[PDB]
Amino acid sequence: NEHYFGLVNFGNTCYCNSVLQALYFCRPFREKVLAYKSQPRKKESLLTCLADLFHSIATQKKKVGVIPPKKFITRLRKENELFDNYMQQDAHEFLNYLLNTIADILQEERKQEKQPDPTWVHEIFQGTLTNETRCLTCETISSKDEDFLDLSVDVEQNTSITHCLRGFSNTETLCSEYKYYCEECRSKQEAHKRMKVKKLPMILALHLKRFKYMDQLHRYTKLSYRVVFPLELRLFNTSGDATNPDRMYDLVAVVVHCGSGPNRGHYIAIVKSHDFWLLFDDDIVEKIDAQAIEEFYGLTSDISKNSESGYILFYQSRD
Amino acid sequence: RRKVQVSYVIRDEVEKYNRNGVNALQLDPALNRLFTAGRDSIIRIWSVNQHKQDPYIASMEHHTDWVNDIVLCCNGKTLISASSDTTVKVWNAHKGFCMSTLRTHKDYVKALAYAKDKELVASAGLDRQIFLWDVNTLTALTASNNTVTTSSLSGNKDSIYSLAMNQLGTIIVSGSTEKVLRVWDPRTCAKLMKLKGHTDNVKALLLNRDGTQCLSGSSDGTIRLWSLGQQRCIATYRVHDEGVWALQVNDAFTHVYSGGRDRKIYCTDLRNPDIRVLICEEKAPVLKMELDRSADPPPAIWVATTKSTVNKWTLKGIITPLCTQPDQVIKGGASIIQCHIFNDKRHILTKDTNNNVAYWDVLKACKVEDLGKVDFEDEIKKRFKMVYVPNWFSVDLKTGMLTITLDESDCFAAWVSAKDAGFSSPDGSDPKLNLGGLLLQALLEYWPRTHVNQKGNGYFQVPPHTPVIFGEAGGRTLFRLLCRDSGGETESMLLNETVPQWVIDITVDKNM
Amino acid sequence: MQIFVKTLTGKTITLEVEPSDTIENVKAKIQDKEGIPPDQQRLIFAGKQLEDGRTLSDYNIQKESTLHLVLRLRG
Ligand SMILES: [Zn+2]
Repeated sequence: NEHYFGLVNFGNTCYCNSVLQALYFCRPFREKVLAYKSQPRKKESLLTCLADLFHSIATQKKKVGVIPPKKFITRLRKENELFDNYMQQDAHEFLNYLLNTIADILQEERKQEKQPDPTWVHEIFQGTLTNETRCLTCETISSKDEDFLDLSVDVEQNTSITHCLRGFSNTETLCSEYKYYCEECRSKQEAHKRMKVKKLPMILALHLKRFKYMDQLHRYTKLSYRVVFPLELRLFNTSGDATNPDRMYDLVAVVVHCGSGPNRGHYIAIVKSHDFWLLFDDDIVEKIDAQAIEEFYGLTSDISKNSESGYILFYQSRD
Repeated sequence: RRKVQVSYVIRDEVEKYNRNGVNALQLDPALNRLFTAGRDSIIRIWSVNQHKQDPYIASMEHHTDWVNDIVLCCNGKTLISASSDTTVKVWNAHKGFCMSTLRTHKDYVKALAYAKDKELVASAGLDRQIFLWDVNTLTALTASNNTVTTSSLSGNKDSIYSLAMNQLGTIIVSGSTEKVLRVWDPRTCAKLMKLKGHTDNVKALLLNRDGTQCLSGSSDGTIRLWSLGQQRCIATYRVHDEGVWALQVNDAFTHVYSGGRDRKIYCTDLRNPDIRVLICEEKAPVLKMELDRSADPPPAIWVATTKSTVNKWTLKGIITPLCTQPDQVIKGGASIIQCHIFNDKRHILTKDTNNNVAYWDVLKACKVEDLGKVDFEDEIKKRFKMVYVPNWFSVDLKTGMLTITLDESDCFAAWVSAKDAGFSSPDGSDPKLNLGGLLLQALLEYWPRTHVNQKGNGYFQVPPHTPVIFGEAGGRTLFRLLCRDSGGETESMLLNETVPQWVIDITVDKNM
Repeated sequence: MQIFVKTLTGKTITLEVEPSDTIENVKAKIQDKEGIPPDQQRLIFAGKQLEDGRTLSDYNIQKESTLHLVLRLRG
């Protein structure tokens, strides 16, 4: 079959290792990374490093083991001052940096030959939203289309991720002090605002906004609510096109953040390979049964106390 | 608190014609008069009489934002107005001045309702509130032993866009973005009913005298007929493509005159829908309509649109149109609808509702030039200015007239040399000037407290009639006056009470 | 020009900005409405986390754009 390899923690690099494992178990991402050969053979970038690391795991002799990703981490630290330290970081911020950094590399390669084409990062992860804003005096609709690499969805207690996605695409009323400046009415009026998925991504990365700022008390907390994520997820658009989309997605990876608060903690990825589930905790690789995954929904009770909780979910379009 | 800002308006002293659309209309049968509620903040009085070159009688100017609804009452003596400036104002309708300002609403006041028999008025708006007003109490100038309490209806779960009462004041209803109609008995202030039906916002309500039957016009496109007694929709009328905003009914309560976003006005037999008379296609969406009620065959209907002209369309004939040309037309003026600020942060280019183009000096507070229908984006690039000046004012086109606003956070950001401003500065060689300071001084020039033992900034003056406004940021208006009248005693007194400290420092204490 | 930010609870606020405004300017305007200090803020738009030194025109952010506001879970 395949190779199952932990990654060594170097200081506090679990934010990075956890995300690598998710991304490595996103087959389409993995394959395109293995296939990467530079247009300019000369010089070393964050992608060449990811690519060397991924070959290394993929061409390893035994089925299970541990790699120290010295060379990727070193390059990460060289590229980005925010990660040039041994302090704990946010996994989602790293995922965003990584994907965009690669995308920028590949875009430079395309341009390089010719001496607004999309890179395979965008191919795998990009979707598109349509935002509609309906002015309530004049009743005009303004539509703006905005790409995304993931959706950052707000959460609430004892709900599913599917309900959260619903919440995300509901009609909000802009009013009171949030009135819409309408160019027809040349004035601020109340508005209906809705963001709908216009185009589904091959892989849907969900970022659970597990934070709450207390305006009074000048700091934020971590939300350890029960937010349930199903193994299969169904998404769709409504009418208005040649084609209506109604697509199943399968859960392939969860990046879980462990701890009771936002300013410190630990990261672990759970992933699906060949229809069973593994847990990667830096160097440790451990196989768990599907029901163990419910620990990561979050806590029904003792919400202040320490939690292990899903934070980034990768859903793969069924294939 | 909120921050207090200073504004002025670039305009002629008298604006005879509406400079934006008109949201509401009232007829005094007795005096042959039409009141129009402006979106240019101004309420106007017209005579509806034979071939007068000006039907203009007068402007009632107090409001700082759109006037959204007007009610006429006590035999045409008093007018009540609701505005987007969050105030309900009480006016002497005969004389045309403001008696009182009511400040109970916390958001745009959208609608008014009149129970003629009880001389009762109700206001509602975006703050989801409804207040009940005894007009004779509001206009009584007598000292009263009663402390002047208000009563409020409660219930609405979001913003209210229409409101109605019957002649008796038996019942009152509101239309809000939450789709339901909600029903109260005014004199009790108690909830009777909640009516489900519409799928969108409802902006138009009418009731019969009895308070047994209601019509509602909705953005969902449906007109509806309700039985208050039965608490159920009994008919639903699909006469328009897009939302219905304006309804009138006939004296009998058998025909409904409906209007909206799709510019087409239909009389419609309630008893049998199929017969519908397409009256007219207006040039713009219909905001409100007012029936002439001389005759039981109601002769004419006055129609308010997003345009500044107002038309009366005759109903003399009673799906091509009945009429193609306005029976009577009240002239409108142009709204300025586009504004570009150049990088020098002194000059404005505008394009108006007549595709006309103009070049304006913000600091000197005046038009520089008329450019008469040139290509507008070309003109922006044609007059590009390669200077960096920081931003120090914002522009507001809600009224159709240019409103310039000065806020503390950046009123003084812009420092510029006198030569670059284009000032003579004859003596020696020129210095740093701060445009915010210079303008504030020009605005408050006549105010005695500015003078130090020379008047203003020295370099220039504003048009003496430039209205100057002090107001809270997206909140209530503290005071307004004309630049030249700050030299009056009562005016000076009000300036002391309202001009905020930050303006004081520059204008009277002479700081930087 | 007016843009939107979708905040931590889902609620959308409006911001008045100019194309030449830096992302730092923007986060200060967020702070005014929301209390959240610029250094704890991250803004995502068009799939990119926006960099403090850059401007809204650098990202082609235009009227009615929605920025997504997120904080961090460190680990
Ligand atoms: Zn509008």
